[PDB]
Amino acid sequence: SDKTEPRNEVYKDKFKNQYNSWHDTAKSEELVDALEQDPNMVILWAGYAFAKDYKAPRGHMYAVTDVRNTLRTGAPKNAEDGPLPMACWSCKSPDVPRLIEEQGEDGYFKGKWAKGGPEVTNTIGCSDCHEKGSPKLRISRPYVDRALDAIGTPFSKASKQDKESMVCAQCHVEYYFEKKEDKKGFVKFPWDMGVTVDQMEVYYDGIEFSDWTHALSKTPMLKAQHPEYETWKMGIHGKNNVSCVDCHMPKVTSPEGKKFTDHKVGNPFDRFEETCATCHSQTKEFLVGVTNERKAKVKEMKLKAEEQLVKAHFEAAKAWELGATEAEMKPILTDIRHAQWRWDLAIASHGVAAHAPEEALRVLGTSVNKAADARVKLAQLLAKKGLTDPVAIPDISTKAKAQAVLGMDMEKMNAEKEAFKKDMLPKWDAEAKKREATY
Amino acid sequence: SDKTEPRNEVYKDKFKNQYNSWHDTAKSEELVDALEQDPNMVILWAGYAFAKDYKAPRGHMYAVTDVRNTLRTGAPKNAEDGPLPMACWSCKSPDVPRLIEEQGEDGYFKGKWAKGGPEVTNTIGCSDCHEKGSPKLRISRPYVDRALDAIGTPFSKASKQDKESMVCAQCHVEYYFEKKEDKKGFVKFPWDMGVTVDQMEVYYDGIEFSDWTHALSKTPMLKAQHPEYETWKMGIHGKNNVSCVDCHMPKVTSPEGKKFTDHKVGNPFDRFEETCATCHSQTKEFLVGVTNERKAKVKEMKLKAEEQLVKAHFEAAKAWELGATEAEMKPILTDIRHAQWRWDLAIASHGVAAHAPEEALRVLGTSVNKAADARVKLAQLLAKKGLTDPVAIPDISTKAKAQAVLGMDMEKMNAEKEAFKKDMLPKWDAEAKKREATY
Ligand code: HEC
Ligand code: HEC
Ligand code: HEC
Ligand code: HEC
Ligand code: HEC
Ligand code: HEC
Ligand code: HEC
Ligand code: HEC
Ligand code: HEC
Ligand code: HEC
Ligand SMILES: [Ca+2]
Ligand SMILES: [Ca+2]
Repeated sequence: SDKTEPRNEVYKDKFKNQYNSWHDTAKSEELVDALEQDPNMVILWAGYAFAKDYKAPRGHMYAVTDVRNTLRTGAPKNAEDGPLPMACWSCKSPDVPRLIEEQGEDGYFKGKWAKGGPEVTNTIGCSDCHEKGSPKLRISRPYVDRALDAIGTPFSKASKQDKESMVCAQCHVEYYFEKKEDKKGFVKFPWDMGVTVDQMEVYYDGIEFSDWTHALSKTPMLKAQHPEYETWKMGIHGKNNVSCVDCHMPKVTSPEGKKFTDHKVGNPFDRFEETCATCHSQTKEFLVGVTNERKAKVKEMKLKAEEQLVKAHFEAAKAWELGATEAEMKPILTDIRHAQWRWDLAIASHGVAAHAPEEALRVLGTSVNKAADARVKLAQLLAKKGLTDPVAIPDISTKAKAQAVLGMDMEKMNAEKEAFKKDMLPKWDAEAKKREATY
Repeated sequence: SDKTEPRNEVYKDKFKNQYNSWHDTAKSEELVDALEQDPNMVILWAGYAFAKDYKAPRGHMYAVTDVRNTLRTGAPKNAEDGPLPMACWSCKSPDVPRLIEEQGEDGYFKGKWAKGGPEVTNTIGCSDCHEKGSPKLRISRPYVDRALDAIGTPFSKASKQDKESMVCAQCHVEYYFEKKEDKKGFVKFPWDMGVTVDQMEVYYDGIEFSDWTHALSKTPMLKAQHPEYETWKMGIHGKNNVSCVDCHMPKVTSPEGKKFTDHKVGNPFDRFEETCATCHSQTKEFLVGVTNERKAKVKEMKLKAEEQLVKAHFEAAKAWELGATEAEMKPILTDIRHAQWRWDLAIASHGVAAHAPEEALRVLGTSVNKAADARVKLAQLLAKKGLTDPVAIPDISTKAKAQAVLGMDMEKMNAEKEAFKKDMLPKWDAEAKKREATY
């Protein structure tokens, strides 16, 4: 393109060190089946693509295999097969700013996932955060800019230290999918109101948005996704503009002598003597062991906010199954909507504990003061509908008992996924070999 | 007798720095009626001491003025009288070690409150932290050094920072008088498990202790009384050995030029240098935004905890009035005791917004999660009992409107105290100067 290059090896030389640390984002390769880890989420996302494959994020060289080989996109056969629209790339490849340059936005967006599938082939790449070649940094998706001009802080008109955290937040944020036909599958950041879990919840609620309808309690359920920049602005780090780069891209020196920026983006503790060493008088073993303590006072309340949530869908699933009305089930599924939305947001980023854990726990607190306002109103209605006992909760100890409790054909899913893994995928990588070897 | 000195005023001249600062705790008379400002404590401390009178904690020259006055203490007619016992003078004056060091603890706590009326007069001061004349921090109390010996850190160990925060730890702690016949009336701190909210729970339980049986929900209630050390131990500076002295007793520089520790104990922002300045490099008002944002996240979740509890107490007098057996209301009532305990600890130290906020929020979170399990249990139960429309809560909007909901004659509580504040108090102040003549 005029503006965007996606072939990531053109810069292996002429940016020698900065390239090979960007390859060290293949130094973190581990499927973390967080559906087998916390099988109480199979049951809370009861009726979404998440009941099928949630994983902790791994390296940055895997953004393209993973967005393919996750059970959340199935075995498509045609260029509209597959449930999820195109825009499920967006945050995986410089083959996204490339194709927003070449067809406006709309030409990228409208269309199912696999249609543009043989066109995204590079992993997360250089011209994503940077200009073409140039050492400068750009925003290479136009919604991200449109989204800043809603919170207050335009890219070019905001300090270098501001920008340090930005280009991290073209991707790592929370997003819906614009339901109008003129925006048929755009990405868009729900900031507009603000970014407290309270301000977002009030936004979506104006536009009665639903990512799905809870296939257990029939609640208009919201799905929080990677709220990184959005929680980072609440932690006393980001209260003083500790950049996203200041920790996850630590400006190191070469064996030889000159300073670059390490482009491996892993755990800032792999480069402690380099990241959080530089702004502190502490030791590691002290600071790491204190982050592993926050990483568990967030863990415990994450669970005793789910146990009231499972115990509520089923305390609502019964409420349906005695025939309650819409009129009756209104302000219950209002509460369950909110109570689970707060639970998702507070811990939909795997580092709210590191980044802003004070706000983690207040959110998780109001995700229970709501679930309460539900399970009270769900048992008072189970009374005036003739139940006075409490509802049972079947064996959801494994992922495979909780997945199978939903009548899911998790076999026909796996069957076709590693079928299409070894059937279409050879083509997408080959048909793109064709064109993208001609520049 | 030898090691104490009740008049800290006898050293006014060898230390005018250490005494004219010490004396400025009296430049602090903001008395806020924390029941005029939350009628939902009234209901939560229903049938207990602080149903009558809770106040702000003002400066130290008032503790023997405040504890002579807080309607909790009541109106003894002689000194075989009084609602409360000895161990209330424990933390309110220097006359206190002068009593254990004349006869021992047996001889102290075995008594009524107004038994030792005109024996404790001089308000808080020197020999409560010091060796008579010596500018050194001894532990004036013995129940302290026995609890400190039960957490593995007696006073001898104590790197000079540990020490520093231990002499605040004799009075700024969570305490219970003991019930058992042989250690009867003695103060005891519940650290045997111990320091944390969860660790004082296993203790206060396994041993079957109960500050009072609630008058609405007929719960065996628990009081949580101003724990600073324990919350402070969990806060970030706690984990960095940043003694209570740094923030509240900075080293203010003399008018002559000396550099003496400030003995006016109060605010770290009525001294933003010497305090926060020696560590954190931001403006006085940036670091004041935080501790207030952090203060009113707790205020939101604290109130959204009393939110449930106040309901669940009335949700329990009905289920009693609708006639329940003891055997029904059993686990429902232990949850209540577990809710309004974790809540009360989370928010008893008039500034845990500042010390560990993250821990008050997790603790405040567990409260609402534990009140939540109770109300469903109360919901199903009141349902089998002919109640299905939700339990109604009456106007409890002011102190004096909620105080008169629990039936309380504040005139025959104010009248009996406007005589005790007029008669039997300059009658103690009389024999004060008499017993203080023999010095
Ligand atoms: C040693 C363990 C401490 C004791 C005992 C107390 N604190 Fe603190 N302190 C600090 C701040 C920033 C505040 C904010 C005051 C407010 O806005 O309410 C406080 C306040 C208190 C209070 C309440 C104040 C009042 O009643 O007006 C009490 C009872 C109290 N402190 C006791 C700062 C710090 C600090 C700096 C890191 C430390 C180590 C402590 N406080 C520790 C103690
Ligand atoms: C810019 C807003 C970012 C982004 C996009 C991320 N961070 Fe952080 N983070 C820091 C530390 C010490 C951890 C602990 C890691 C662990 O315990 O495993 C994290 C956590 C993350 C993760 C999860 C790691 C993983 O493998 O998933 C991610 C994806 C992440 N962060 C992205 C340190 C900091 C930090 C200091 C508190 C700041 C500021 C940032 N990171 C900023 C960002
Ligand atoms: C930018 C706004 C993104 C869009 C649009 C989509 N994803 Fe993403 N993805 C993004 C981030 C910041 C991360 C890592 C953080 C995390 O908490 O996971 C990911 C990761 C994934 C993964 C791997 C983990 C997993 O869930 O298995 C998958 C499979 C994935 N993303 C799929 C996916 C789909 C189906 C999308 C369309 C809804 C999609 N992503 C959009 C950033 C962004
Ligand atoms: C987004 C996740 C990035 C990817 C992928 C790559 N880089 Fe990058 N790089 C990124 C940022 C936000 C910065 C900070 C620059 C600054 O000083 O503000 C950098 C650093 C650079 C620079 C300039 C400064 C430096 O430290 O070297 C250049 C010229 C650079 N990186 C080049 C580069 C190339 C060629 C990459 C593909 C191999 C690459 N980076 C990966 C963000 C991201
Ligand atoms: C869109 C191209 C992204 C941009 C720009 C940034 N990140 Fe991201 N990241 C993205 C995805 C889709 C994933 C999923 C990983 C997977 O394969 O499932 C990730 C992952 C991370 C991780 C985890 C890395 C690890 O070793 O586990 C981190 C720490 C991370 N991302 C941080 C991060 C930072 C700090 C960024 C600004 C430089 C950044 N990312 C940009 C997508 C995208
Ligand atoms: C300079 C750019 C910093 C780096 C690198 C890290 N932190 Fe930090 N931290 C910084 C500031 C300005 C503050 C505010 C306190 C102050 O002294 O002004 C902090 C505060 C913390 C906290 C407490 C609050 C929280 O968000 O949990 C922690 C736990 C903390 N810092 C830890 C930490 C660690 C382990 C780091 C390396 C990964 C780290 N910080 C980086 C500035 C900077
Ligand atoms: C028991 C003898 C105490 C010891 C030891 C310390 N304090 Fe105290 N403090 C005590 C009482 C009974 C009160 C309230 C008095 C009243 O009239 O209501 C206080 C008050 C404070 C305050 C608030 C003072 C103000 O100006 O508002 C603070 C900030 C405080 N206490 C802190 C503190 C510290 C850090 C101590 C150890 C150095 C300490 N106190 C000792 C009782 C006792
Ligand atoms: C030392 C372990 C104490 C004992 C025993 C008692 N209290 Fe005290 N009190 C103490 C502190 C550290 C504070 C400040 C925190 C707060 O919540 O205010 C207080 C506060 C008071 C006050 C001021 C207003 C009020 O809280 O009602 C009074 C009047 C008071 N305390 C009196 C009092 C009584 C009657 C006690 C026996 C039940 C008692 N205190 C116990 C420290 C300690
Ligand atoms: C506990 C609440 C205290 C009471 C009561 C009094 N002071 Fe104190 N003293 C206190 C602290 C925290 C320290 C710090 C020791 C250090 O190393 O900094 C001290 C020390 C002193 C000193 C030493 C001089 C100095 O370094 O400031 C003196 C002369 C002293 N204390 C005298 C003193 C007097 C006369 C008091 C009654 C008017 C008094 N102290 C009360 C804490 C406490
Ligand atoms: C040196 C003795 C300190 C004084 C005086 C104060 N603080 Fe502190 N602070 C100190 C340390 C060693 C740390 C750990 C992280 C770091 O590397 O600096 C902190 C951290 C904070 C935090 C964040 C965590 C929290 O408990 O909320 C805040 C908000 C903070 N510091 C502010 C603060 C204020 C307002 C102070 C005056 C009362 C203050 N600190 C005193 C060290 C020291
Ligand atoms: Ca969304
Ligand atoms: Ca108690």
